[PDB]
Amino acid sequence: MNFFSLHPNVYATGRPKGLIGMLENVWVSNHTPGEGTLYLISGFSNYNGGVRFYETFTEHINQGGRVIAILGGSTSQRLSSRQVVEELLNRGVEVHIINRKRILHAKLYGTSNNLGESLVVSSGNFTGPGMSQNIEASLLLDNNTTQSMGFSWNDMISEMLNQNWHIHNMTNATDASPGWNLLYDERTTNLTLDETERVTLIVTLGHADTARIQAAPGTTAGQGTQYFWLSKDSYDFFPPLTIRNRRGTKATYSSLINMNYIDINYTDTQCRVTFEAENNFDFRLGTGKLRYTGVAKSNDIAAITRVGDSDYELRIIKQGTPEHSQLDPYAVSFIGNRGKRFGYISNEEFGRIIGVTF
Amino acid sequence: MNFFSLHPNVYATGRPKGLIGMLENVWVSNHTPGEGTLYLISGFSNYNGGVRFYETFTEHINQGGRVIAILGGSTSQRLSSRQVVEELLNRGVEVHIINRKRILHAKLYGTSNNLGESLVVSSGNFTGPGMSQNIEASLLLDNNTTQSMGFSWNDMISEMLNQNWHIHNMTNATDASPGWNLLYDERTTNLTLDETERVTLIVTLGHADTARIQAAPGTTAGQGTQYFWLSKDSYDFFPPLTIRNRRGTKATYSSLINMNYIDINYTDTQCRVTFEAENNFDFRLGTGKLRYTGVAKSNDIAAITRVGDSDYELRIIKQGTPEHSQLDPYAVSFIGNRGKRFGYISNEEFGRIIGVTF
Repeated sequence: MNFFSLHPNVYATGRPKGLIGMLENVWVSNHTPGEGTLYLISGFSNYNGGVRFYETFTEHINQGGRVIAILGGSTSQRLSSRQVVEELLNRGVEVHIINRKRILHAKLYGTSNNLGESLVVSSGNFTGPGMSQNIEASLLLDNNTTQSMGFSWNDMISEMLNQNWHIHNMTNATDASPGWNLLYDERTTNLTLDETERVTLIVTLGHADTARIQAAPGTTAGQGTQYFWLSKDSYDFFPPLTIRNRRGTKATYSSLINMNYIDINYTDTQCRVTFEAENNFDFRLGTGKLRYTGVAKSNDIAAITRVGDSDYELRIIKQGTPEHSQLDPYAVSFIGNRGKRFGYISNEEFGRIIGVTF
Repeated sequence: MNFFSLHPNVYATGRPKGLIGMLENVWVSNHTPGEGTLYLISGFSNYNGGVRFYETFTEHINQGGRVIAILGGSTSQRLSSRQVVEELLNRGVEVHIINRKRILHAKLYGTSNNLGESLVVSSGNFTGPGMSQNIEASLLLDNNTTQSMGFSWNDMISEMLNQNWHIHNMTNATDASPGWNLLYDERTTNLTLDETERVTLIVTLGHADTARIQAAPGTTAGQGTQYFWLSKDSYDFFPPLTIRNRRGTKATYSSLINMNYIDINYTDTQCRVTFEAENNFDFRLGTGKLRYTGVAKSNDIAAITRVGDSDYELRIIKQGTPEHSQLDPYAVSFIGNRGKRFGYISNEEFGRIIGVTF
């Protein structure tokens, strides 16, 4: 069967609700690890664009499969990052970088094996924004439809490799490989946060989020892991999630960020945001600094405002207050199964609503 | 039948070789003017992105159909131009601009008519580069495929307009509409021509191109409209083609450029480049300044080198010469029945073939 999605959460004809969902179909739900070849073609790429799938690629390759990535690169434009490429190569992905005045602009993903070809054509790059909040269209075609059309990955990739283009095969790259100069460094960011990044995440809180916050100081009810559970698809809202779990543990990808907890007048400069890549793909924010403080309870909202690449402010928006009534409608998308919702709002307008100039 | 293309001329499952071909299909070959609705959704748009299809839309609207365009806008990023939006509005197109921090990034085109829904999903924006030399993937789904999978334009568009996005309806807008601030002016360009634009078009010349150049001075054989017929899809190689013919013999779209005719040491500051939108969707260069000069013959090559946004150099590369033997293989795309070919080469590579530093 074939599927179409316009994400985030706008329109979908079936089960897959966006690019992540389409790739989950072709690379997870309808794929056997180790069979054939996974393909990813994307003009732009960054680290958080791949966190959902690095483990997928690793198991596929560990089970005898191949992964081929063809990504854009440039000395004068930020297309694909060193970080994403480092990571793909380290998993055994075969990575080719195309350098061309008119860029590789295509975004195509899928698989080829003995059974047939699957194909996802998208507007979404293999980037955090492509996988998250950009308004993106994606179309998945199944084996029967690609067969009837005559589509072949092998034939297409063979043609791409015979155009005279400047294509750098980075598989087995060393430090000397000139392909590195086509890849930008995610750690290089502008002095001030771009206007497009100046947003606040609004999320409703539940009993998991707040039990240990409400717990009387020092009581056992307050003990244990204290997280705010955030949306599964927050790839674009956080810096590169490059901090990894210890060997032998479930795979996670994290960043340390500055979290200015406004309600207790305290900045945690080691606040951890974590993507759980071998559980249920949740984002979780380590909010242990709020343990026992009482600052939040179920049905309150957390407003997490991004003010720098890695700088954030957290405010509790208390239920039954005017601010909560104006912000609760912005949490439009459901997370999990107990009524949690989230969404984003500009900092400009969040501010307007709470009385703050950012 | 469904079709897939990776353009320019890389891979294709079927007759359509690129996005223009796909759009020709859904909007022209399999369409009755005035029946139902044509749809265009594109994050980025510019004037040359639309020249192939402005008359198509005009005819469709004149025969009682609708065209709906939803385009990206931004005060700080060159998303959609004032020029393309004005042109679409002038034809009766209903244009909507989305202002969102995470932008409208989708590119999807098609129709809803009596036969059902047709859908093209692409990487290619409604821009010169998207329609020409960017490496773009495009997928066209026929009425049976869209019906089976459950895709509906009206349901999708309805959802898009109920997201609480900042969408500016530009139809019958005041000049005070905030929407206007979300468009950029295509007349404004970089201080210097970007490296990505620094390219030369190579074209083989035939009898029609040179008859009047070879004609004896003052004879009727040298009179009449004098053109080089250049290419078929050079939408990104020229400036916005916003000079129109009223009705003409047929609709055309032109720009005045500076053409330095290197072989006669003369710069024409009013050289007209013209795209013919009615007959065969061709680019022609007005080379009347060469009439009766003898500087070119059939089987010679013309090289047109872009050296600024509106500045070009023309050189005749004489057959039999080593430069001609070296440049000839760059002319890889056939135009018309008679052997004419054209293609692009970087100014850097061209400079090195002809011993010139650009």
